[PDB]
Amino acid sequence: SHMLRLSAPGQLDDDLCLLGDVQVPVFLLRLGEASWALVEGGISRDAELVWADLCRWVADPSQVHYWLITHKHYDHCGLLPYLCPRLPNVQVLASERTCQAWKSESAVRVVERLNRQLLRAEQRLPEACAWDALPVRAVADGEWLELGPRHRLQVIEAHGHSDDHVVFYDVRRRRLFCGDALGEFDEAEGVWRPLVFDDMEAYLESLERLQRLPTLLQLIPGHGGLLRGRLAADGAESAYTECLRLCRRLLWRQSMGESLDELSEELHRAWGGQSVDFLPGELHLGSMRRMLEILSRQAL
Ligand SMILES: [Fe+3]
Ligand SMILES: [Fe+3]
Repeated sequence: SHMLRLSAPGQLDDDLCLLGDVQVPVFLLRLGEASWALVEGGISRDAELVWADLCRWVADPSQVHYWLITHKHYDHCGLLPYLCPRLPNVQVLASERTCQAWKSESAVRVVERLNRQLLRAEQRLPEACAWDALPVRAVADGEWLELGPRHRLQVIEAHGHSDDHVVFYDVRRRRLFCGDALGEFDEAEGVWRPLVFDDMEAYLESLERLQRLPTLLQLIPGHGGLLRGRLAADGAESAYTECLRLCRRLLWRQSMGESLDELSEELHRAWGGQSVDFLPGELHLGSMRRMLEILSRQAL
């Protein structure tokens, strides 16, 4: 494995564990002797796995006080209706737009449909809270979340991947939970693959701002584990570069008269393997096409 990427379940740092699968992780923060937080909301089918793992570390689940959520995509909030009823004291901390999504019928539909496609035959989901009944507190750009005596995290708006996306920055630890704002980390090659699914200008602007943070030591995206060393320090910059690279490739191909499909198909070939276990059906190819449409409009 690579020393700069921690990619195994369990303890990551003195205060930090990875619950569930490294591909769609839930992070556990130990806030004090009787207090914990979760970060990232996973996929619904992982409810019993994540619960099992949580209970190995947390003897009394009424001590889980906060659950921080980066964005509204199905793979970042799918666990909430299934595990919140088991976490009686939890407060879900999410952006205003992310909270709005959970009050939208159309929105909830897509999330439930995409999550149901990842169930296996033999599983029953736990009994769920209604999405509009989740124990939420909306949080604002720039807000400091005083989670515990040695855990103070700043909310930072990071739109572009989605129109609601935020990141959470722990400056004590130079630790950034960046969701999908940097893209998908390529485990084979050590580079970012852009995930521009809403707005390219916003995505790049977000990265520009994140580059201005004090140097990072730990960078924790939505998928793939914890990145450290140079990967953390250079991540926002590298992510920006890889986005420009993709834009340039797209223009090269379109200038030869190719349809957006030729590159979508190539990108689905080159990149779709890593996420096959949590992107159902045709979603990766369609996501590629979406992203290329966005880039094409905002830069052809
Ligand atoms: Fe996403
Ligand atoms: Fe994601």
